[PDB]
Amino acid sequence: TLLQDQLQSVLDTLSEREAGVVRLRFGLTDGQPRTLDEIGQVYGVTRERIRQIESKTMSKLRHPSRSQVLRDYL
Amino acid sequence: DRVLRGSRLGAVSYETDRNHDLAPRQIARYRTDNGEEFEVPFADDAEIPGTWLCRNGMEGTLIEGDLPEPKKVKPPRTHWDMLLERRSIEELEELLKERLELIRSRRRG
DNA sequence: GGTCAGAAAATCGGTTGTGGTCAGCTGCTGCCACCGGTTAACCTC
Repeated sequence: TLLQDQLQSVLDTLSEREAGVVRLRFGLTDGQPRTLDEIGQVYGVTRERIRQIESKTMSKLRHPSRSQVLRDYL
Repeated sequence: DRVLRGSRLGAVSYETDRNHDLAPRQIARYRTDNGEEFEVPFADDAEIPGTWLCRNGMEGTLIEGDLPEPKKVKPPRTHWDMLLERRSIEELEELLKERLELIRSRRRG
């Protein structure tokens, strides 16, 4: 439960477009993930632009400056 | 002395019971022979069969008259048919008429 | 001794393209579970 709350906080530390992109990518709002072009359709840009945003956002989350609170949750 | 371990056949998850963003649900209605509705909440993306088992005791059919098909039911092993598989018509009718003649001569005199 | 103009970045975003890879789908491939017919073993008409 504390992991879910910390995940929500760190997910909300970044902006809403990439936030909802990650949420739709992993089903953190519904329990069902979407295709890349599905997320691109429901946002408004192409899926490759979506993939670039997703990859750089995944790197930003991977960075230790935001991985401090999730370093040892495993 | 004797301390064991064990578990029932089943695993346990840990989720949160949110009650808003559920799957879209179609509610289907069935009916038994004796006027017994059984409301069946399916998914909204779900095929609805015409028949469904209920707690009433039988397979209650749909409340629609759309699928009324009663066709495929028959008793495959009747004593008359398995008599016919071993005994011929003339032999059986001869036995029948002999017993009819016997009971005519018995009751009549 | 100012002055539009061009060259050349980068930056978000399409595009194409294409290549592959895999989820799955599904008709053969073949083996595997009841079903019962038959075939040599027991009791004495």
